[PDB]
Amino acid sequence: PTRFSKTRKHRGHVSAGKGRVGKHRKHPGGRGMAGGQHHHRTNLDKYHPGYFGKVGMRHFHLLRNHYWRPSINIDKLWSLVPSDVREQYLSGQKKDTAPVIDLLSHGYAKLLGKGRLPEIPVVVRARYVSAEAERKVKEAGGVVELVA
Amino acid sequence: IWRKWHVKINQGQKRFATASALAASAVAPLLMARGHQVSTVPEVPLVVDSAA
Amino acid sequence: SNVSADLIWEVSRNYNSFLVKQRTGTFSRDALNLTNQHSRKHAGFVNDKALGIVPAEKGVKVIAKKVKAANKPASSLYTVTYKSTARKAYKAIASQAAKHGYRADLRQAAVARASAILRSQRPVKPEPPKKLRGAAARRAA
Amino acid sequence: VAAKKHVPIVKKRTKRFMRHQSDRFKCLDSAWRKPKGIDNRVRRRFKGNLAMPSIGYGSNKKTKHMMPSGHKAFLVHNVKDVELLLMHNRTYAAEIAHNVSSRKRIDIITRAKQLGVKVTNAKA
Amino acid sequence: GIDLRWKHVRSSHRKAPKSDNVYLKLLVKLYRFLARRTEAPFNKVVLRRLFMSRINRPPVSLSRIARNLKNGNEKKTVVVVATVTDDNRLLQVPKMEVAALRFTAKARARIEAAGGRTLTLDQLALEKPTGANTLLLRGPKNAREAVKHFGFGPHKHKKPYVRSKGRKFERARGRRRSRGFKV
RNA sequence: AGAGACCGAUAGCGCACAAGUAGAGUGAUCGAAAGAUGAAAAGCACUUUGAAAAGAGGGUUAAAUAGCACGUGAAAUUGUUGAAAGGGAAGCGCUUGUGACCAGACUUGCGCCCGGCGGAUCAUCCGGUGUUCUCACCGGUGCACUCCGCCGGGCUCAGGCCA
RNA sequence: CCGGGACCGAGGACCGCGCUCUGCAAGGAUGCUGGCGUAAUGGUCACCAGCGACCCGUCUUGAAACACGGACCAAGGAGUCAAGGUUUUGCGCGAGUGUUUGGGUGUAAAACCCGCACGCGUAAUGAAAGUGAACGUAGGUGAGAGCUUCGGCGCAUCAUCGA
RNA sequence: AGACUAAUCGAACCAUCUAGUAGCUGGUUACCGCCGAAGUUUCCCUCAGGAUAGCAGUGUCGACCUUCAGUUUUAUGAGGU
RNA sequence: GUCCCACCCAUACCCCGCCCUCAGGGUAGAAACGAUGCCCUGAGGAGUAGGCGGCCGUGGAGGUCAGUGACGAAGCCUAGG
Ligand SMILES: [Mg+2]
Ligand SMILES: [Mg+2]
Ligand SMILES: [Mg+2]
Ligand SMILES: [Mg+2]
Ligand SMILES: [Mg+2]
Ligand SMILES: [Mg+2]
Ligand SMILES: [Mg+2]
Ligand SMILES: [Mg+2]
Ligand SMILES: [Mg+2]
Ligand SMILES: [Mg+2]
Ligand SMILES: [Mg+2]
Ligand SMILES: [Mg+2]
Ligand SMILES: [Mg+2]
Ligand SMILES: [Mg+2]
Ligand SMILES: [Mg+2]
Ligand SMILES: [Mg+2]
Ligand SMILES: [Mg+2]
Ligand SMILES: [Mg+2]
Ligand SMILES: [Mg+2]
Ligand SMILES: [Mg+2]
Ligand SMILES: [Mg+2]
Ligand SMILES: [Mg+2]
Ligand SMILES: [Mg+2]
Ligand SMILES: [Mg+2]
Ligand SMILES: [Mg+2]
Ligand SMILES: [Mg+2]
Ligand SMILES: [Mg+2]
Ligand SMILES: [Mg+2]
Ligand SMILES: [Mg+2]
Ligand SMILES: [Mg+2]
Ligand SMILES: [Mg+2]
Ligand SMILES: [Mg+2]
Ligand SMILES: [Mg+2]
Ligand SMILES: [Mg+2]
Ligand SMILES: [Mg+2]
Ligand SMILES: [Mg+2]
Ligand SMILES: [Mg+2]
Ligand SMILES: [Mg+2]
Ligand SMILES: [Mg+2]
Ligand SMILES: [Mg+2]
Ligand SMILES: [Mg+2]
Ligand SMILES: [Mg+2]
Ligand SMILES: [Mg+2]
Ligand SMILES: [Mg+2]
Ligand SMILES: [Mg+2]
Ligand SMILES: [Mg+2]
Ligand SMILES: [Mg+2]
Ligand SMILES: [Mg+2]
Ligand SMILES: [Mg+2]
Ligand SMILES: [Mg+2]
Ligand SMILES: [Mg+2]
Ligand SMILES: [Mg+2]
Ligand SMILES: [Mg+2]
Ligand SMILES: [Mg+2]
Ligand SMILES: [Mg+2]
Repeated sequence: PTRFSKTRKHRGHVSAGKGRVGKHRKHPGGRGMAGGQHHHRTNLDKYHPGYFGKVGMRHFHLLRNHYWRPSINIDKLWSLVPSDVREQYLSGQKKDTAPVIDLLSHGYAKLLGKGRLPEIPVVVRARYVSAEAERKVKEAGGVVELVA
Repeated sequence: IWRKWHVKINQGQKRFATASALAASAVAPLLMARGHQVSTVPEVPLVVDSAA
Repeated sequence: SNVSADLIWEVSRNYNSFLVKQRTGTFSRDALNLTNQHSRKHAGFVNDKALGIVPAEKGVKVIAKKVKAANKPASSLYTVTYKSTARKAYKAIASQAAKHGYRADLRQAAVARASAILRSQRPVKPEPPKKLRGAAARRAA
Repeated sequence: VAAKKHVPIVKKRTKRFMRHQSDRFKCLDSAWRKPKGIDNRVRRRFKGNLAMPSIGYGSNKKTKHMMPSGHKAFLVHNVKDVELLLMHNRTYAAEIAHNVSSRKRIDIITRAKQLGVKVTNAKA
Repeated sequence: GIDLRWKHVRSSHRKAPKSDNVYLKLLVKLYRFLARRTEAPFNKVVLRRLFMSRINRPPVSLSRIARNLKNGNEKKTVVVVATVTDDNRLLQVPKMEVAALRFTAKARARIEAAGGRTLTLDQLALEKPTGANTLLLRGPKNAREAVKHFGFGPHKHKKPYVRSKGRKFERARGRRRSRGFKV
């Protein structure tokens, strides 16, 4: 919408808000990244500290599928089971049956452990598992088994 | 010719607005305030007994 | 519920089909609006209780709103015609608007509107002929 | 009829605020324009030159927009519009649009005579 | 001449909401009347909080409510002029009374499942006009992505604008003495 | 072949017209301007002045204030008529004066009393109908001191401008 | 304590403070009287008179300048659009969010409906192999709106010591 | 003789790349209201130009903490005109 | 050269009227309100480069005035309001 913008309020005012002494010429200072080391150093050092240089070794023909392993913490583990069954377990009426959660079917590969876990035995099948996640699941009565 | 002609709006807001319009269709004062001539209609949610 | 007179006023505050806006003031051509002004107090079509005055062939015609049948517009108007006497119509309108707490604040406007219509139904006197001031010399010839 | 009692009307100015240097060139209209020159004498308010419009010339809020008779103009187009002035005959005055036919002009005048509304331009 | 440093200085706080919601306009009318004719400072504070923009009304969670529902506050009424959001981490939700601008569908479901009631600012004004036996709450103001970039500079430990992250993007000179200096 | 929140004759393709035409250059190439009388030509018979072109009459048309220099016909610039000023510029701002021309307002309203005249029923009451369910309307009843208009007289009140 | 003169009259039922207290000069002008009711008051335009008044636009410390452009009139004539960022305002949903690459349907370039994947977010850190977030009611101390049984509990945020 | 090569020669004419780039001249279109500057610091083959800090506006939030001051007084230090 | 009276006038100072900006208050058992309204009180007003707000005009699109018009739409002229 051009009916309300600052260019309409400049009609009748010479220089259109760009100043008299500095006349808004074509390209003062250069185009793009010009002057990175010569006259734009103060900007490229107050901001963007680290623009220039080489760090680390290089990798030829990287395939990102080799490095696919999304992770899930332990405090969201109970959120995988549906709500209706979940409330039955949390209420505590089963007392003799345990759920088996398959992380791969939900799209996860590594089970990290960050929060707390209620005292209900569970069975987790994961490709990877952390040491603290193994300990926390073990103290709740459950067991974790690798599945690949 | 490659300026932006069409726009994209959320389906949730589309359904919100069409439901608001449906709700506003049952208020008789708004019908008059929109310029309609409804001084001789029996019921404002007009329904016909499947004669058509 | 989700709808009320205040909400309808909120929706129709800025623009409606009855609005007549121009320089030096704004007016409304609404049937249920006395004094033909645009205000929440005088907006008949939004309030639950409202009054309206229409000139008849001989006297005044008074319409009011029945709160019980808002959703049925064909039978939502209480109409009555007064064509007996000016004072009797004044008394009937004033009692109709200020005896049971049905918009007692519109009593003065309702009576004034009836007074104006009755004043406007009398025969008009003939205006006296115009005179000339500077063209008298021209018209002397 | 006569209008309501009101305070006397004062204008604070009558001249028209002509545009600078519009009396010497025919390509410039007389409508006022703000001079933006860096060394303009009017913009610098030199003594003995044209004045400049300011908000301090405004009129009283009580008597704003009202003609010397005491009424306020109201533009009408047919006989249905003039009936809107039923309740305002001591404060407002009617004004017939310029494109209204001659036959409808006398209908408007006739109805306004019944309602007592003053008409500014009726002798035609 | 009068020799003043400031003249015609405006106010610094909002005096009316910039939104044009009709229901919000009604709510402002209600609390403007209550604040005008009531001695409770709670009404004036709520009135001011109705003007605020969205970034000044961050969401609060069920967990944050349960945090403040301890040490003898289990019987008070929670007032939050914002949206209320369910937390997936909290497994058992206590019993509470909540008056909020709006609730999420799942938060509303879990509150009434636990045995609570979800109120509305108008019913709140109808039941507790003076706000007695209530506690007001706010969300985390600085928990926003845009705030991490504020005041960037050397020795500030802020977040820079980079189109991606990796060993080829930034780092290098000025971030390790192995290539020149460090910040 | 079908369409448009596009342009509307200095715009839109260079071209709405006998336009890649007229025209320029040895040549490769460059390249314009120009739409609209009226519904229908009904496009002025004839007389007179004049060598002629033209003019004055007289004709057609709703209109010739549409006559093939044709719808509407602005400004720069010019002619006639009317008014005014001018001792090496003119124009402009504030404030009176003289001359020309002009918009408003005003021309009464209200009430009361007395008399005249025409009237047609006022309060009341009961039957029906609506309603904000307690107020209204309609049907009949009234009977001169009620109500309702007209005229003449009187009285009070207020209403233009300058002092 | 007594004279003389000038300019001004905002407000529009009562309420207040007071006094010399059947009232008043005390929170803002009323009373009496005259001429005229039209060019009389008032307004526009032209001219004479008193005082004032250097040509605009622009660069510049400095322009009326012996600094540049401008004979006159009509039409045209200059911060736009796309992709990608960023902060702020409004709106929807909310630990999730995004229908429109595509399919179904249709009064057909509109409107309506559908889903697998995918993008961003929910976890960081190292060059890399790799590893991967609770001693405590998710901590202690000093300020903090608000609430409170008056003892205290203490959001947001700021500072500081720890995990 | 840097002479002549279609009025063109210290490198002919026509079309295209091409709306070639410019730290350099010129221009940049209605009204009212409120606030209101700088020619100085550091770096640059930098000195007719840029980035950086300063001066300015707008949008706010937390107080209403009571907080502060281009100032005076009292006590107590430094200086080499 | 020194001293002493009276008097003249700035957009400066004092009092009053009006306009705008900013700031502080009052207005629902609603006889109520362009609540973006109305009423009461106080202070202030210069400005290039520049910033923000409010309003006025031109060509088109949706809705609405059951809008005007051959008994004359649009356009143009006019020391007439
Ligand atoms: Mg400027
Ligand atoms: Mg310039
Ligand atoms: Mg610059
Ligand atoms: Mg004027
Ligand atoms: Mg200057
Ligand atoms: Mg001043
Ligand atoms: Mg090295
Ligand atoms: Mg032409
Ligand atoms: Mg052409
Ligand atoms: Mg052409
Ligand atoms: Mg033509
Ligand atoms: Mg002839
Ligand atoms: Mg001949
Ligand atoms: Mg004609
Ligand atoms: Mg013609
Ligand atoms: Mg010609
Ligand atoms: Mg012609
Ligand atoms: Mg001319
Ligand atoms: Mg002269
Ligand atoms: Mg001179
Ligand atoms: Mg009879
Ligand atoms: Mg009878
Ligand atoms: Mg009867
Ligand atoms: Mg009889
Ligand atoms: Mg006097
Ligand atoms: Mg007199
Ligand atoms: Mg005169
Ligand atoms: Mg002089
Ligand atoms: Mg110089
Ligand atoms: Mg100059
Ligand atoms: Mg010189
Ligand atoms: Mg030059
Ligand atoms: Mg020249
Ligand atoms: Mg033009
Ligand atoms: Mg973008
Ligand atoms: Mg997803
Ligand atoms: Mg504490
Ligand atoms: Mg406190
Ligand atoms: Mg030589
Ligand atoms: Mg030659
Ligand atoms: Mg060439
Ligand atoms: Mg260019
Ligand atoms: Mg070029
Ligand atoms: Mg200032
Ligand atoms: Mg160098
Ligand atoms: Mg220069
Ligand atoms: Mg203190
Ligand atoms: Mg020394
Ligand atoms: Mg020394
Ligand atoms: Mg206020
Ligand atoms: Mg100013
Ligand atoms: Mg338009
Ligand atoms: Mg266009
Ligand atoms: Mg018609
Ligand atoms: Mg016309």
